[PDB]
Amino acid sequence: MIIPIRCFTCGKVIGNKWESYLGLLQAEYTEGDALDALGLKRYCCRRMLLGHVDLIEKLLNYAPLEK
Amino acid sequence: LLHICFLELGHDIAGRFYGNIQTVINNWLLFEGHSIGIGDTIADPQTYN
Amino acid sequence: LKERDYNNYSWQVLVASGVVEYIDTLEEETVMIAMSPYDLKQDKDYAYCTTYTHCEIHPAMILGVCASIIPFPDHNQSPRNTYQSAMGKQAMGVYITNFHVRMDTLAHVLYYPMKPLVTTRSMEYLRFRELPAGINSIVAILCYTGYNQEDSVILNASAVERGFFRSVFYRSYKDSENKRVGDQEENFEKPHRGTCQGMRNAHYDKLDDDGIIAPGIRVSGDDVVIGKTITLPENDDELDSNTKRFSKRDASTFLRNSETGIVDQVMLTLNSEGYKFCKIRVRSVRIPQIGDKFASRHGQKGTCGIQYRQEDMAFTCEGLAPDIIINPHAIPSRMTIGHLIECLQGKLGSNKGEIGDATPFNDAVNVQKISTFLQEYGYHLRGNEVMYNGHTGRKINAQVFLGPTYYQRLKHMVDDKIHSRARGPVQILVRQPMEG
Amino acid sequence: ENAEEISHELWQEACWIVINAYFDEKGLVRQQLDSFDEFIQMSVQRIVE
Amino acid sequence: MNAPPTFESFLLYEGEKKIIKELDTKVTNAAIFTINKEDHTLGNMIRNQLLKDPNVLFAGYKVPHPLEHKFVIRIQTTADYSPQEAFMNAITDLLAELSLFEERFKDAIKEKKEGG
Amino acid sequence: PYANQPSVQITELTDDNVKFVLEDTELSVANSLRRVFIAETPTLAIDWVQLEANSTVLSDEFLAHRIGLIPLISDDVVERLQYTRDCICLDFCPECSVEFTLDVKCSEEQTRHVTTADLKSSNAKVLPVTSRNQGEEDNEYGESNDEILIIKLRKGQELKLRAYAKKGFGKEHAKWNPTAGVCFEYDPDNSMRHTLYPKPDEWPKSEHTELEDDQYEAPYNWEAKPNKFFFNVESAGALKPENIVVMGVQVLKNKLSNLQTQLSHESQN
Amino acid sequence: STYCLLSQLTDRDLTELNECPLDPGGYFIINGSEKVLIAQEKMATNTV
Amino acid sequence: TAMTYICGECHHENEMRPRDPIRCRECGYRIMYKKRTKRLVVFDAR
Amino acid sequence: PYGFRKRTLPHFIKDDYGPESRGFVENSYLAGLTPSEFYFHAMGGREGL
Amino acid sequence: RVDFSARTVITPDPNLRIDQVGVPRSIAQNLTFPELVTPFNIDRMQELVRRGNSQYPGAKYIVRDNGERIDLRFHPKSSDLHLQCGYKVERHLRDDDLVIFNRQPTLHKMSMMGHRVKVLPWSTFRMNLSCTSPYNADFDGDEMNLHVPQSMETRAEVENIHITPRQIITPQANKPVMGIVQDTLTAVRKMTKRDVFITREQVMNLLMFLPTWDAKMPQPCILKPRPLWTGKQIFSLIIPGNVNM
RNA sequence: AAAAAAAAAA
Ligand SMILES: [Zn+2]
Ligand SMILES: [Zn+2]
Ligand SMILES: [Zn+2]
Repeated sequence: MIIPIRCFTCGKVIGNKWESYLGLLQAEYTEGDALDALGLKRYCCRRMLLGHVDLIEKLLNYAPLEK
Repeated sequence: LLHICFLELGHDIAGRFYGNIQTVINNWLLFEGHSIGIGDTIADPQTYN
Repeated sequence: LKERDYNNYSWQVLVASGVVEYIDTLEEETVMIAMSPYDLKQDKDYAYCTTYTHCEIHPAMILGVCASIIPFPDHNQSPRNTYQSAMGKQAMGVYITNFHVRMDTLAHVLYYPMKPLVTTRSMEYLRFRELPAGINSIVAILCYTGYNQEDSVILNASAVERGFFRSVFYRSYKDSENKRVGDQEENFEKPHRGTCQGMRNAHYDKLDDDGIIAPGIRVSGDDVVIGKTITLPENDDELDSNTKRFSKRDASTFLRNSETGIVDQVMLTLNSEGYKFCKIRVRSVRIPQIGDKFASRHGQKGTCGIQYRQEDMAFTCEGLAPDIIINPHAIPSRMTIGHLIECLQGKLGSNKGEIGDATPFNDAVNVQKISTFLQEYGYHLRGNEVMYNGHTGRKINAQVFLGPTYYQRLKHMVDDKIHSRARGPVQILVRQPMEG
Repeated sequence: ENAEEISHELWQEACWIVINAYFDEKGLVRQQLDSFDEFIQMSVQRIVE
Repeated sequence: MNAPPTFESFLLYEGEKKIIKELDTKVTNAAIFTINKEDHTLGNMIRNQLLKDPNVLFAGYKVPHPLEHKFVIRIQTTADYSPQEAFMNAITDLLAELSLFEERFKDAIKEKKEGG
Repeated sequence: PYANQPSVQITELTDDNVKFVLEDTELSVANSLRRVFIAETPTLAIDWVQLEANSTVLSDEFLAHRIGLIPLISDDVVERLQYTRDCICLDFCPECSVEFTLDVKCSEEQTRHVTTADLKSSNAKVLPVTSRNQGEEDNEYGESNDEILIIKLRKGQELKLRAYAKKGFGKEHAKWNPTAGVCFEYDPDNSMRHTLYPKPDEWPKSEHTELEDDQYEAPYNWEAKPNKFFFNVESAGALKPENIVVMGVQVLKNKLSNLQTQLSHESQN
Repeated sequence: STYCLLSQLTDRDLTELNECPLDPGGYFIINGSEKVLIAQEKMATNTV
Repeated sequence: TAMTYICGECHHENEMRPRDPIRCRECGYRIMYKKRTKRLVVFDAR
Repeated sequence: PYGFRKRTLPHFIKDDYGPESRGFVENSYLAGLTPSEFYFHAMGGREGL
Repeated sequence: RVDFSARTVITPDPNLRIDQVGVPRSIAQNLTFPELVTPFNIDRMQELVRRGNSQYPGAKYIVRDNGERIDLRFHPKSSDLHLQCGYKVERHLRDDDLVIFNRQPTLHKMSMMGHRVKVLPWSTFRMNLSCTSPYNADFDGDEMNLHVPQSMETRAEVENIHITPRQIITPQANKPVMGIVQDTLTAVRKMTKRDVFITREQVMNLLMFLPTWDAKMPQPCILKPRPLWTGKQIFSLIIPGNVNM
């Protein structure tokens, strides 16, 4: 539901490169140019961002149990 | 080979021979390696024609 | 149909326009249906038919829900497609978005659900993009120490320690009081040794004053989790009044023996009978280990033979340690070329940065086209890579095929299937061991 | 009149837009809800009449 | 539930000797050294430093099981040189070689940082 | 029968990556150096997690696993800190563990992105890697969110936690891995035929190659031995890559000296 | 369905009631248990 | 002791002795949840 | 078998005995199947189960 | 139904010999072997009942001559821990224990063997790959059973009849039922090729995985300029005795 | 605690 901290195959830190990936994707970039701008030159780190889903945004829409 | 090594040597020697094959072969396979791929499924274009 | 996304040109307008008709299976004997308009544009000298009445919108909709999830199902075997449809319902993932408030007896939630990089256009409408089940993982196809034989797989320990297929199993228990006017009375409170008869040997200190545990308390073994004490029947014997040392009996609900975890959610309400009704959800951590059942999207089921750390297994020239290794000998017998096409398209889409299309019966996707596009990205055109030994560092003599695929974990864990018994209960009739 | 004829890649895009509109309107569980509405509205009135 | 602890791959237990020496009886001047709680790294170093010695005729490591962190080395030499002395000279030469590696790497980092 | 005399040639050096060539050394040296850089190189990572408020949409163990993988700057700290088993302490001495705290309560209508910057440290030097990112005031990249996102919170959710970070290496757990992929390569022209190309024309050339355009494989040399190796060590942000090399060599000193000490102890029998 | 309380509700209205917007429904709730009715094959009646 | 729960839709701290019926005192809602405990339990970050 | 009236599928012609409507597959699994011969492979693969 | 039995999912283990089975630690702690008390091993059974069920290896019960059972779980009295000659101690399953290994459905005689227990940490059954042909196992979620003999004359019957190497040849078609399969057979095919020229270091690596070797290395096929062996020369060391074929 | 039904794995 959230981005992982590290690349599984690789160990590269990917937790800081998801909201920047979204911000690059929304303006005018494609996915490949956004991955190239983030420094993820290996496709092992690129597959962590190409197929990532953010299900915690749907989880945060629900009302919390404690006010 | 397995049948005649059972019949000529005995049960225990053949059973040890079974285990003596596989460890050496699997350790040699680390040096050699074996792999199938999508390139093995594609033949010559002349053969395809 | 490009402005029904704007306002109003719905599908019923398209049906009412006279271009789409509901043809049933009885009317199929009297109509003529084609694959494509390319069949319509054929010249009459070599035309297969000249009187066409209908045309298929897309043939790939002849599949169902769990059979359309296979990337390139036309390159695979039909019994293996049936196997993938059978174990497609046994995949692990986020089953629903409001699972935090739902109360299911058995549930599983993956940490990081992954949408498939190699996907069709059919899972856009099954909401598998929004609710996925499975993980894209780097796999190679080679033989490493013989532990992957007979459909077996070997995971990477460093990836699993980073969070590869680690999941949470939710288990729900429930209990209820009964205050019927003719019945024994039971109440929810913390049991006491001097007041309850036949108390089982458990740790009763974890319960609260109402006999119901608080969430966040770690439970393990045979810890008591719901405290219910039932009033004993009025067997007031006048021959000996000192024999009634207990007025209540323990009717508590206990944790399952071979499960440990943390109490996630605690629920009290009123049932249809108006009595108190408790429902508790306890979460447990399911780390992948040896023997856990994994499967592909092409019917390549198997179990984890062994785990290997990153320093003790194969690595490429780019230092890429794959997440998972499989047996090549499982490939030709199962007849899964679509798995190889999925791997090649996954490597191409991960190097390029695009979501791959795996729609069946599509002439725009070819093996040679994917090979030609993959050749431009500095890799081998058949997707082969040169790796090294993990223990020694020597180059592998045979080049190996590597790339990302989509693998799905299965619910047949070894923790839910291990059983051992020395001596235990016997039946009241035949004095034989139990069942289950 | 030939401008209304759909080309090949336009045919694949148009047919997937048709599939998108069909799944946007009808959905996946349309027959269950439709049979439930048939049972609730017309069938119960037919039983009591 | 049967998961072994993750610190057992490098930590000896109570009363567990690290190096166990067994005298081979098939040939002469041969020994087997068993080292626990390690992996292919140290055995590969010991072996590929021993193989440069012409005085040795047999030097070989083997891990019997990936789940058991333990490996054995069989060493047989000629009849003028102990296998234990051969292994001692091997680890001494390894220490000298990677000390040279450490100082050449330190000099390389110093010249690369000062050169800009 | 004596030791080798190897040589160094560093080609590229930056903050998180180093590229170098080793000359005149064995293949086991390079393979075990890669092994000790990945596995047995120690660093500091969060190990002991205590939660006092977890009213978010995530579980306790998922948040603990997410904060355990966060790299920490431990270049000058890991060589002095001892292990927990090697201390006479019991209640987490400052020479044994590093204390971190976090307490974020969201009271705004927008989403609060709790990142590593909210993880305060008792030690003045043991910090996350985002201290290198907060000093970039020339941010023409367009986005200032260069920090590792720990969790997102809505209004009414709070998170309070106390953590102790200990010393460990990647063989024990992958959260103590200091590198982010070590590239190792020998003989890029296949002069030794250690690997067998059925079609050498279909394979792209390596970056360390020495052949021209129309030549695809070097001529076979049976007398050739592995003595030239290319290494590209990329850091994950926890440690500097030359410091990763230095502590890997020091771990190799400790292991070989321990083997020598054990041999000298068992020799008197 | 048409007569249920979740008829033609938005995603925000379903989320405020702690319901999944992606949930298609199609099931009954009997004593808190989700029950699904399987369609049964049969012969076509009034057919020769 | 007379301890507390959270109402399903009020999200309100309702306190009672554990013999009262399960009912919110502000809106009358049969659904209540138990508060997370104050006991601190150690979690490993592996 | 002719499941329909002298047709295996409605996409063919009545009284057709050619290998496209018969069930012969002229393409490999690497090249991909047409939907009719994929359905015929489903016919073949159901019988083994 | 039987009492002393277990069942779990099987996983491959190539380095194990065929007459061995890998047993999980919790199964070996739960299942007990009822060993008699002898003067030959009085001290070992004494230290086993002193360790008890809390530590592995240990014991769970002492059954004495008159049928009285003494437990270890509920803090046993030290006066009850007396081991006279001829008593019964239900010890834990240690190494080299003969057990029955059976996969269901059992279609023939060869689908249940006798095996020697080797204790491995993980919670699956571990055995040799050549067991896959008589058991018809596929390692795709196969649940499979193990049984422990509770009398040592039955253990002698397991050793003399039910063991795997005594059941190599089927009487059904006078053929072996286990064989070299999968990538082991593929590398046997790829290793006996004439062009496979293998160095001193690689055959040196392959040497220690032959425990029946007589520590007499062969003279190489190639002596100058580089000492090289071949695949048939090193498969020759694997084959014992006088074999002509 | 029994029995019945359903869902599955081999
Ligand atoms: Zn990576
Ligand atoms: Zn300390
Ligand atoms: Zn309320």
